[PDB]
Amino acid sequence: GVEIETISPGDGRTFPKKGQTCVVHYTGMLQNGKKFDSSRDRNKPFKFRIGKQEVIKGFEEGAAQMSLGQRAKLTCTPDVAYGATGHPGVIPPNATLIFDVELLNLE
Repeated sequence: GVEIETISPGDGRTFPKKGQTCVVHYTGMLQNGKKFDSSRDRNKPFKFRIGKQEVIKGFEEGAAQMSLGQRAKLTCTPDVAYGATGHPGVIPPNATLIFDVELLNLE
């Protein structure tokens, strides 16, 4: 369950398609916990394409429901990212994921 909470401004018409590489200033956040990831610190804003299962499934479907300039707020259920496995040392199992995501794409 991907539940978008959008900070408004953008265009609402430039939508990502298959095989299009998009650039995201994402920000990881744990519910009732601290940060666990940030693309703003490295200043390397994570060039990735659409449709190759590189990212987790909760992060993947949230980007297709956005547009250029927009600023959503992901809330990932544990079943789509790590809730059975748990990323060892960084993401414990049965974890609810929060992401501040800005979509500033190209292509």
